[PDB]
Amino acid sequence: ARDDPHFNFRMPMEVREKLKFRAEANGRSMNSELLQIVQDALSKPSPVTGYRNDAERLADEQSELV
Amino acid sequence: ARDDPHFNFRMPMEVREKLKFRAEANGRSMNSELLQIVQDALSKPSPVTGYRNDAERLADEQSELV
Repeated sequence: ARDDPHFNFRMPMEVREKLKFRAEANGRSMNSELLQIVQDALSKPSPVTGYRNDAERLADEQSELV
Repeated sequence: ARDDPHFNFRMPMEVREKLKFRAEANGRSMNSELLQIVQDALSKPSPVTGYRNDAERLADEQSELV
């Protein structure tokens, strides 16, 4: 669609229990929690801000593991 | 049998350009990359080495319930 695209995620049993618990366990609803952890995971700050860190690791261990 | 379940994820243009430019931009193919960061995202650390954290960053998990 090229402005808000759909794709199938679509995940092995423990990732979609871990990502959907992280949602239903904690308080986001995975198109919510997947987005707020994913916009978290590779775009980082909601403004507190005592936040500089290895989320520079899901960086260099997804992408120097790869 | 369901040991890999669907949803349609579904992302505003910035998250699917930043999840997919990561991916490369597109060689390791976001069902592939989204999984291999997401498996990185809710299931690292490695004790530094590299690395500890999303600390701080899944404290931005607290933020998005905060």
